[PDB]
Amino acid sequence: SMPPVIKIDRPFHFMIYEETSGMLLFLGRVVNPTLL
Amino acid sequence: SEEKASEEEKAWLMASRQQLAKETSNFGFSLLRKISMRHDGNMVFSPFGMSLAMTGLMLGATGPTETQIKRGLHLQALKPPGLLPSLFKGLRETLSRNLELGLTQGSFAFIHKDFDVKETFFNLSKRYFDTECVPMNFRNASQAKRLMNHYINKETRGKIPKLFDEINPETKLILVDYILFKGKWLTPFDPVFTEVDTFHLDKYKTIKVPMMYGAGKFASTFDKNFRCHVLKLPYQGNATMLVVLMEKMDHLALEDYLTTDLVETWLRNMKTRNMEVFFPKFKLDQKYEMHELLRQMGIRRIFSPFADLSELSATGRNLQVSRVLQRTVIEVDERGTEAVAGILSEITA
Repeated sequence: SMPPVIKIDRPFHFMIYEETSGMLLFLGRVVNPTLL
Repeated sequence: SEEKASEEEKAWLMASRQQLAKETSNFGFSLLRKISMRHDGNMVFSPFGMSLAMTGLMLGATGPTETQIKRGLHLQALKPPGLLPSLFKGLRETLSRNLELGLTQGSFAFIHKDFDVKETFFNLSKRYFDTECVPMNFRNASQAKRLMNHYINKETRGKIPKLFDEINPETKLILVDYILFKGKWLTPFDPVFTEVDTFHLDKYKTIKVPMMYGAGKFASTFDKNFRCHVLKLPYQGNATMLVVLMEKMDHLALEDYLTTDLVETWLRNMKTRNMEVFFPKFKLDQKYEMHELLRQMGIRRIFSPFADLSELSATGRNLQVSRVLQRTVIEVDERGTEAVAGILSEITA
């Protein structure tokens, strides 16, 4: 009776996949989103 | 009959393509591991594009030069010929079938004055990567820089305006591969709900960042071993972003345990539920000299005085790769994601 909440409020890893082939197009870590 | 020989072959192609996807992911995770040893902080790169770049080199090498590249990419053998073209044809098809994907890739060969390339390598590069050849004068370094940066700026649509910084005058050939991904979220975030929020840099420090907000059906799971949430943020065209969030501030560094099996385990344990998601906007721009890193992955001889690139050039002997540079830029947004990677390989005399 209270939906889950996921808050990406700390360093995280990301992966962009093309799901048909299964190819990992991009792979990364974000440790601070306010800068390059 | 006629089906028997082709039906067995389709099973084999299907198997081989799964094997290639798996190997490219693991190649990626190996790199992430190597890269992280020198660079703390934000990082981004393209495993797919990096391995296309290297297979471009590989076809061109022979002997220990070639076989070292196959090992580095995790390119293990397959069953029993001459069916490598069919494997690449199959990959293009799969990456072309869905018109909403928003993925384009391409390839350049920048060539030095009168440095004649072997015919079979030229052909293959067009057949496998649609490589475009452009004559060049690397002796006239400042001029070649401007001309090559124009070509990459065009194709990357303004997002990597200056891939090249310095030009080695002894350069005989440089191969650039690029990949462009324009993903739109399957359900975009409504920018009316983007708010400033607290991000935790570490256990003590924090910073304020724009957080995008969505509420609805999302697929996720919780790995109890690594103590992390994994979340799917789907794109149009059958692509997706996996996000892995550790619950505690590094502790068990995921980098060092990350494999195709771990990811497959997560994808198997996903469940879909109504939930609320806060997710920050970000731009990244990263640049990595792969030379020394690839050397650590066992790809040695391509960079040594004894490099054997005799399938790239008939006569030319004193050839070697001097630099492999990779530049990647990503922008995550309320509308989606836009990611560009450019990868260049300096072949020198």
